[PDB]
Amino acid sequence: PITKEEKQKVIQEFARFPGDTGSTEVQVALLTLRINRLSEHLKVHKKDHHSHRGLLMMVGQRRRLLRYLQREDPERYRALIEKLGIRG
Amino acid sequence: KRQVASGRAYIHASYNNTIVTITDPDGNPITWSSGGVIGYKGSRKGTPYAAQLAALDAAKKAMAYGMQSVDVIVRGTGAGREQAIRALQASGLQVKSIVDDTPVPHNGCRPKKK
Amino acid sequence: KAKVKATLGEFDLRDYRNVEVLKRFLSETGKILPRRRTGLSAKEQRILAKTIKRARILGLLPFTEKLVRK
Amino acid sequence: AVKKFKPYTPSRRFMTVADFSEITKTEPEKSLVKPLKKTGGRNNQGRITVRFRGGGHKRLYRIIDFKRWDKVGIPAKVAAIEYDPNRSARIALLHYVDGEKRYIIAPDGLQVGQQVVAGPDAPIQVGNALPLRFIPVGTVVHAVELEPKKGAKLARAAGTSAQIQGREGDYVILRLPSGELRKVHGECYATVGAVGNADHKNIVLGKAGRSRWLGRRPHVRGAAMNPVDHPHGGGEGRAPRGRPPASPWGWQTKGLKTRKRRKPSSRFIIA
Amino acid sequence: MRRYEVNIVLNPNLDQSQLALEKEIIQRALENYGARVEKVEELGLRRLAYPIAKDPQGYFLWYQVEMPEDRVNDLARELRIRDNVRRVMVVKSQEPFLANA
RNA sequence: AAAAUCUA
RNA sequence: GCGGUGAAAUGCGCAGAUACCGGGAGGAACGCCGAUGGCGAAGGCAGCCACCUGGUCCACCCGUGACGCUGAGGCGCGAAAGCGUGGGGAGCAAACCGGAUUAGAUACCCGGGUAGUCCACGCCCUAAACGAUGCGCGCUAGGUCUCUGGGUCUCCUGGGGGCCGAAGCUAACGCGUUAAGCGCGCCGCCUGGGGAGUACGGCCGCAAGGCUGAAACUCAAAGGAAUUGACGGGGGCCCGCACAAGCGGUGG
Ligand SMILES: [Mg+2]
Ligand SMILES: [Mg+2]
Ligand SMILES: [Mg+2]
Ligand SMILES: [Mg+2]
Ligand SMILES: [Mg+2]
Ligand SMILES: [Mg+2]
Ligand SMILES: [Mg+2]
Ligand SMILES: [Mg+2]
Ligand SMILES: [Mg+2]
Ligand SMILES: [Mg+2]
Ligand SMILES: [Mg+2]
Ligand SMILES: [Mg+2]
Ligand SMILES: [Mg+2]
Ligand SMILES: [Mg+2]
Ligand SMILES: [Mg+2]
Ligand SMILES: [Mg+2]
Ligand SMILES: [Mg+2]
Ligand SMILES: [Mg+2]
Ligand SMILES: [Mg+2]
Ligand SMILES: [Mg+2]
Ligand SMILES: [Mg+2]
Ligand SMILES: [Mg+2]
Ligand SMILES: [Mg+2]
Ligand SMILES: [Mg+2]
Ligand SMILES: [Mg+2]
Ligand SMILES: [Mg+2]
Ligand SMILES: [Mg+2]
Ligand SMILES: [Mg+2]
Ligand SMILES: [Mg+2]
Ligand SMILES: [Mg+2]
Ligand SMILES: [Mg+2]
Ligand SMILES: [Mg+2]
Ligand SMILES: [Mg+2]
Ligand SMILES: [Mg+2]
Ligand SMILES: [Mg+2]
Ligand SMILES: [Mg+2]
Ligand SMILES: [Mg+2]
Ligand SMILES: [Mg+2]
Ligand SMILES: [Mg+2]
Ligand SMILES: [Mg+2]
Ligand SMILES: [Mg+2]
Ligand SMILES: [Mg+2]
Ligand SMILES: [Mg+2]
Ligand SMILES: [Mg+2]
Ligand SMILES: [Mg+2]
Ligand SMILES: [Mg+2]
Ligand SMILES: [Mg+2]
Ligand SMILES: [Mg+2]
Ligand SMILES: [Mg+2]
Ligand SMILES: [Mg+2]
Ligand SMILES: [Mg+2]
Ligand SMILES: [Mg+2]
Ligand SMILES: [Mg+2]
Ligand SMILES: [Mg+2]
Ligand SMILES: [Mg+2]
Ligand SMILES: [Mg+2]
Ligand SMILES: [Mg+2]
Ligand SMILES: [Mg+2]
Ligand SMILES: [Mg+2]
Ligand SMILES: [Mg+2]
Ligand SMILES: [Mg+2]
Ligand SMILES: [Mg+2]
Ligand SMILES: [Mg+2]
Ligand SMILES: [Mg+2]
Ligand SMILES: [Mg+2]
Ligand SMILES: [Mg+2]
Ligand SMILES: [Mg+2]
Ligand SMILES: [Mg+2]
Ligand SMILES: [Mg+2]
Ligand SMILES: [Mg+2]
Ligand SMILES: [Mg+2]
Ligand SMILES: [Mg+2]
Ligand SMILES: [Mg+2]
Ligand SMILES: [Mg+2]
Ligand SMILES: [Mg+2]
Ligand SMILES: [Mg+2]
Ligand SMILES: [Mg+2]
Ligand SMILES: [Mg+2]
Ligand SMILES: [Mg+2]
Ligand SMILES: [Mg+2]
Ligand SMILES: [Mg+2]
Ligand SMILES: [Mg+2]
Repeated sequence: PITKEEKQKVIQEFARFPGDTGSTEVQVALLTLRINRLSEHLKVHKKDHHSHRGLLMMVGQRRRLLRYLQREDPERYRALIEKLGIRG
Repeated sequence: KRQVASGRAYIHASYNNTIVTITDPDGNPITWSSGGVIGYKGSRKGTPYAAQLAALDAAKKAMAYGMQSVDVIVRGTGAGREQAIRALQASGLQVKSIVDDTPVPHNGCRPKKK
Repeated sequence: KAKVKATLGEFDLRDYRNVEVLKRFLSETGKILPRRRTGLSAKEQRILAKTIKRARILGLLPFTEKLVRK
Repeated sequence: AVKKFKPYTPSRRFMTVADFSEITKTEPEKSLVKPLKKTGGRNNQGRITVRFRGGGHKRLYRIIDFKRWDKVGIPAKVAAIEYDPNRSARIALLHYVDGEKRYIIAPDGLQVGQQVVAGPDAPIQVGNALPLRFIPVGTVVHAVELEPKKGAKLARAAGTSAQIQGREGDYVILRLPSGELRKVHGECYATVGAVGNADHKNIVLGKAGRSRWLGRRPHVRGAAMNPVDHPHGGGEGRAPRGRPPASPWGWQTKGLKTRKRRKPSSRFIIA
Repeated sequence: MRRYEVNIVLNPNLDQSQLALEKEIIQRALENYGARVEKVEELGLRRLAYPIAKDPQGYFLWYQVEMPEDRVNDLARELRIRDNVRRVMVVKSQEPFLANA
């Protein structure tokens, strides 16, 4: 799977302060990594579909998080979407 | 082929007929028998009494080659499964040992209509 | 008659080469003996059998041996 | 797979053509000692010996190394994958580090810039080539020889392949593209893998002219002719066969083994 | 990097020279695909249950290496290439579970 | 292996 | 002689079959573990190995701070059978041929046997797609069996799988902390039987055919559970010159 070190390299970057292991953007990026890796996984395992369901659910979850973030404050959203490169 | 004291005896015991055969210790048969060699025809070939007569005839043929001892091996669950053994008891041949070796699949070949 | 577990003390059930331990589980037929006769737990019985199959592949354990006199 | 065409014209709604993706970019063939002139529509006496050949389109014959063993141990770089108007298969320009460039029939799944070699020492792996008695039994193979030191002649067409079933003395057993089983000498060289352009078969010529481009002339039915010119030449109102269907020269077409019986090579075949 | 136990059975009827000969090839493949060896053990000749390659006996090896998770497939394939090599079985190592505590 | 049917 | 069946025949076998041994080819499927068992949203999923990957649960009491639920259309999955292109083909087996049974037998039984069953990619998208029970949360007795996780463990505490059953509900049957109980939120859907999932329109599909979906008309019923009885080539116990064993009769 993904490496713990690789996880920390993300958590440290997206945290608003050290120890923020659960923030909105934190979870969004955290999920986005798995969305990307899983997406690439499907790019060679077209037959697999349950994993693909998991992908759909992950994308959905991320989109809900983006819902709350965009609704609360559009500026932090403005930064996060730009740093994760989504919506297009 | 030739004449030997020790040997083996196979029992092919199906439902519609039970047949048997004697063989050298290696695997190559000496002589054989069935319900048909007793003249019986049809379900009469699967009859346990017919298996008795078949085993007795097979033993009678084996004794001509000088056979005395034989390791026995059985297959199938026909209505004459045990009678082969029973006839081979007082056949005049040394029973020596009895072994089951019914071929059975680990689920692979799809069965017939039944 | 006899429960299989009581025969031996503590041992590795994941180990797939201790043939002297694993052999006492297949009877005079090679049949993977039922849990009600070996007297094991589910978690134990499962990985036991799973390592058993492994041991079968290596040529260590027999797949099916011919039954004796009957 | 194959490229297709929108029906902006009839006889084109079906016409398909292979995607030349595997070709590395090269219109110019290796203009070194590889191209060569080519011709012929009928035998040396001006008579025809094969019906319906002609027209066609000009072709430079690509000289191929079918006898790849004269450079034992010498490796080479898969320089290119080229087209060849003389065979179903694609070809491959390899640069031997010796300096000599040559051609080889392009095997399936052959990356450009691959390591490739020819010798009994060779790693059993796609592209390489070696004596049959060295290839592990049960392996794909193509461009196999026949008699040792006489060049490859078995399985040279697109998608073609043969499998090794077992060894026996100084001979080995092959399952040919015709499904035929056969003994072939152990010393015969052969290249490991399967021939590329597997998607060849799926092409549709689409229209008439496409045949002509390949040189294939129009083929007239025997039953369309006259009794002089052909057996079936009854012709009288789309008449049925005059019994039984047979060639313009006499021999019956459907079911008639033409292989000579007491051929010595018969002692090496099976089915 | 993952802990792996590797079991390899080989031809029971051949000289010691061919034995070490093939062992060498195993070592080669191992180092070639990044298999850093550890507690290796040579179980030696043993009597098999069913006849493998029409032979009731079989020689045994038992490596225990660590390597990147991927090529551990391909490595096995390399071991398959040699004809004299009979059985091959790589197993992902696990904690020795306890029975009859 | 055999027992097909029974006007309103 | 085999094979086969209720008994047989067709079939195969002195051109040497069946049964037995050794050598080899190829395909499909996973015995024992194995279970009232486990997983998944459904369809479904079983030899073992490795890689890749989803969902799920326990502990710590760490982080975010109502970010939740449902969800028309849209989008993806979707057994078997069937369709396309190219493979594969042992076993099984529609269709078809033969044998028997029969008044007939285009069947049940038997001997042969092709698509198909298998892999690659693509289409079809229905089902007794069944718990015939939409989803989410909460409150409402206990007993027992089992899968799994934690904790010093004949006990305590989470998460699934079955039976009996408090209250209560139900037309009865039966459900009942895995509600059909008491409540809320939201989607889907029903309005007598036949006509009919038919017709026309529209959309989809290579075709087969699928999604929406009527009316004229006709009937005075259709239907649900339960009671009673008769009835069964249903079961269990049991009886009578009913059979059997036996003596003489008519039918001539
Ligand atoms: Mg939302
Ligand atoms: Mg755009
Ligand atoms: Mg019979
Ligand atoms: Mg019978
Ligand atoms: Mg009988
Ligand atoms: Mg047999
Ligand atoms: Mg058989
Ligand atoms: Mg059959
Ligand atoms: Mg020149
Ligand atoms: Mg020139
Ligand atoms: Mg001339
Ligand atoms: Mg000339
Ligand atoms: Mg001239
Ligand atoms: Mg010209
Ligand atoms: Mg270059
Ligand atoms: Mg192979
Ligand atoms: Mg031509
Ligand atoms: Mg032509
Ligand atoms: Mg002429
Ligand atoms: Mg003329
Ligand atoms: Mg004519
Ligand atoms: Mg004419
Ligand atoms: Mg004639
Ligand atoms: Mg022929
Ligand atoms: Mg001729
Ligand atoms: Mg000739
Ligand atoms: Mg651990
Ligand atoms: Mg009638
Ligand atoms: Mg009637
Ligand atoms: Mg009536
Ligand atoms: Mg009437
Ligand atoms: Mg006939
Ligand atoms: Mg024979
Ligand atoms: Mg054999
Ligand atoms: Mg033997
Ligand atoms: Mg295979
Ligand atoms: Mg569900
Ligand atoms: Mg749910
Ligand atoms: Mg997981
Ligand atoms: Mg939802
Ligand atoms: Mg189907
Ligand atoms: Mg059709
Ligand atoms: Mg018939
Ligand atoms: Mg009748
Ligand atoms: Mg008839
Ligand atoms: Mg009549
Ligand atoms: Mg008739
Ligand atoms: Mg017909
Ligand atoms: Mg649907
Ligand atoms: Mg329904
Ligand atoms: Mg209904
Ligand atoms: Mg309880
Ligand atoms: Mg515990
Ligand atoms: Mg605790
Ligand atoms: Mg409790
Ligand atoms: Mg608690
Ligand atoms: Mg706790
Ligand atoms: Mg518990
Ligand atoms: Mg219940
Ligand atoms: Mg119930
Ligand atoms: Mg109940
Ligand atoms: Mg009460
Ligand atoms: Mg009340
Ligand atoms: Mg309860
Ligand atoms: Mg109505
Ligand atoms: Mg009606
Ligand atoms: Mg209606
Ligand atoms: Mg319809
Ligand atoms: Mg219509
Ligand atoms: Mg209209
Ligand atoms: Mg319209
Ligand atoms: Mg139809
Ligand atoms: Mg229909
Ligand atoms: Mg209406
Ligand atoms: Mg209307
Ligand atoms: Mg009723
Ligand atoms: Mg009487
Ligand atoms: Mg009397
Ligand atoms: Mg009288
Ligand atoms: Mg009288
Ligand atoms: Mg009278
Ligand atoms: Mg009278």
